Amino acid sequence: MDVRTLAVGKAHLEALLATRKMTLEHLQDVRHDATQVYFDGLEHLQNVAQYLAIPLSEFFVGQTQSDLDDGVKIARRNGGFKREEYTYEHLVTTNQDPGLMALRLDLHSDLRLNGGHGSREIVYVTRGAVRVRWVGDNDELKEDVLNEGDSIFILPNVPHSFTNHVGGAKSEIIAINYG
Amino acid sequence: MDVRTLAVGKAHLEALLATRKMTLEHLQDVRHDATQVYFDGLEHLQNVAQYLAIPLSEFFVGQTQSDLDDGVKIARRNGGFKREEIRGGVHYYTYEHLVTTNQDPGLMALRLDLHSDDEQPLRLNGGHGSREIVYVTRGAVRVRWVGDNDELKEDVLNEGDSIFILPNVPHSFTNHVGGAKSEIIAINYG
Amino acid sequence: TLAVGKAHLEALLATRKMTLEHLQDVRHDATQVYFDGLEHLQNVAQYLAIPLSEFFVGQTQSDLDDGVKIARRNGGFKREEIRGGVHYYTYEHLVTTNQDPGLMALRLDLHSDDEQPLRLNGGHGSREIVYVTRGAVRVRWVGDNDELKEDVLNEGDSIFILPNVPHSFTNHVGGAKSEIIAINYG
Amino acid sequence: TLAVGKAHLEALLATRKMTLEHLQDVRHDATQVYFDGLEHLQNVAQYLAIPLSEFFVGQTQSDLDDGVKIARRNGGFKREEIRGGVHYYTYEHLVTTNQDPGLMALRLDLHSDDEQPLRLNGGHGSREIVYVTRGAVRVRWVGDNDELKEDVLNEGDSIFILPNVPHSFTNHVGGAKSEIIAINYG
Ligand SMILES: C[C@H](O)CP(=O)(O)O
Ligand SMILES: C[C@H](O)CP(=O)(O)O
Ligand SMILES: [Fe+3]
Ligand SMILES: [Fe+3]
Ligand SMILES: [Fe+3]
Ligand SMILES: [Fe+3]
Repeated sequence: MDVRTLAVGKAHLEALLATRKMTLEHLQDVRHDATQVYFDGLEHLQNVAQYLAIPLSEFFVGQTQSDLDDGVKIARRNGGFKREEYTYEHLVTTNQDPGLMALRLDLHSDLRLNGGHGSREIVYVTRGAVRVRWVGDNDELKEDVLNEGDSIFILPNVPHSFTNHVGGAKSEIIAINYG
Repeated sequence: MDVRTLAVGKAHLEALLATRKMTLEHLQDVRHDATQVYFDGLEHLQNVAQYLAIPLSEFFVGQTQSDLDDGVKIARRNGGFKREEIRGGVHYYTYEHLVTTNQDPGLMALRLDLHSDDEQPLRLNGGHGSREIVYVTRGAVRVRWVGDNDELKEDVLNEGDSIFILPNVPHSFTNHVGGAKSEIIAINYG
Repeated sequence: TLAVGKAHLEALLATRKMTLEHLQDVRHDATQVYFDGLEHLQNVAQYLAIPLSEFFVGQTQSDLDDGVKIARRNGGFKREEIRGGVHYYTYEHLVTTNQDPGLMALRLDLHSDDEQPLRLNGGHGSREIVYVTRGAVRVRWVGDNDELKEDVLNEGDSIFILPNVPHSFTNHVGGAKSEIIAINYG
Repeated sequence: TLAVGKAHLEALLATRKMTLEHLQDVRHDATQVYFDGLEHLQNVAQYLAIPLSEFFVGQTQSDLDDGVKIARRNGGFKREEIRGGVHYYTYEHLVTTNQDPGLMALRLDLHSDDEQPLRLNGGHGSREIVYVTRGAVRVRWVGDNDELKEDVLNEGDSIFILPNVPHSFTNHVGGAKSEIIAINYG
């Protein structure tokens, strides 16, 4: 089977139209049914976005089906994505907050700073002793040590690095990027 | 041409991927260019959205190109959308769009002629999410709205007067005089 | 003596997983919690690690009457504006409300024109939309690469202005004095 | 005497197209504008039609040092939680900062289990993610159509919780006491 068409939730499209004081009838020739409005591919949708002066993104907001189960989502140790770089392991991830990236890390250690990022970040040390380095004010390098149970908050776009303090003793941290 | 095909900005996709600590290579089955990544149709994209655990919408957030020219956009009288509004078989308003822009879709600026008055039945709306400010450019305007404890309230606005309306407060503007047709400007936003 | 809405303070406390009892040195009543002035409140803001501002968000009493507020022509603030000794505008407030301090709605008479020197502003954080109610308006603004641009707006025409774009409205004709509405917001 | 940052006040004034001069009876210096206590400030808030909160937004001083803040085990607030008359949790604050009051990071010991009665909370505005650092955790929550649901989380498992979803974490094994990390935010 094959579909030539793009589907958009009708209720949603109508609601967008009403923000511009319009109704379906003010669109072109579009077929609709009881739940869906159909387009001849992306380019057709873009034109309609231009006409309504609304970013394309808006036409899908809400239209992906929640990955939750009864208001909640659960992940398991090793159940998701996992990779060597650090050893990164995804914790629970959800389409109900794409801005949220929760990680577990093993540190393999010893300088390789990142470039900072748009997310705020909080890190908690679950095991061992962690060397943290970051670029402070006036681009001066700073450092400190975090022990099991200690935590740190990091402002957006502050460059940073976590390594083992001891060397050989391999530590574990949790990192939550969000907002 | 290929109407099925879906394009997604590469830089954006890459950035999304790096939020999940991935790269394009982890999507084995996609063509890309220098600027674009392409998908075989919607179903392909949905699968990828699942895999990355991100709503389909995310792939386009930010990607729309500004309709401004040098930080500004200009509209002309009658240059845009325009329409009559009839509520219960009562001709109520003529809506005219003022400037509209994709840089603030939440902004709806209107010019209105009023056609109804006290001889017609009342046709409130159901309020709306937007805040609203209205200015009277011409004539004398009857404004009615549902206040506290669902009690109906009313007042009259004259040329140069103005009113702010909290979200979801139901309201109606009509001519005070009846026959004398008034004009207002309405700005919905936020 | 400082009063803070109890429901609000409690709600803030619960964000830090606390309750009133964890502030040992405060009297409360059914609706209000009381402090020994600002300095006492600042210490508590420190303790909760919350900006002082938060303790008042929502607490100013609405200036609306039944979900609405009304202003009258000439009823509010009004003022002349003179830039470099050039009479440029007459600003008149339209309705203003503490339920959206970010909203500044104005009516303006234009006094300047092309015979006067140009007096741009520095742009501003607010988005702005302008509608011409009367006459013909010369609009100038700094575009991309800091290049000056210009156009003319007639009765009924409108314009949207991105934040921090510097701009100026003047009469196109000179002597013929125009009127516009300007809405700054968000 | 109340102090308000001059630059901030000026900026607020310019949103209403005003300047300091338009304030009846205020002293200023180079950095500060001064009021005769809160009531004076409230009147000015009325005059400008701006909530009182606005006069402090931004004005709390950052608790960060070089873009970062660090907390230590037991270094901050800590407390027992008793619901009905069942010892349920030991809350410990992790790093907290006035640069994101919406962020509440916690470490918890669990004391209750299936022999105790169930003590759900009422959900909350924050999103929440929880990670199990130690033991085995019984998690119960109110799902769709108000139906109670349950599952078990083991060391290293995690869970996301939508706003205002009511929930409870207890020990799966009575007596074996588990530990979790909870991050409320946004
Ligand atoms: C002037 C009114 O607010 C227009 P409506 O919101 O009823 O579409
Ligand atoms: C309508 C104009 O934008 C007024 P200004 O911003 O120059 O105060
Ligand atoms: Fe990181
Ligand atoms: Fe309206
Ligand atoms: Fe302006
Ligand atoms: Fe909770």
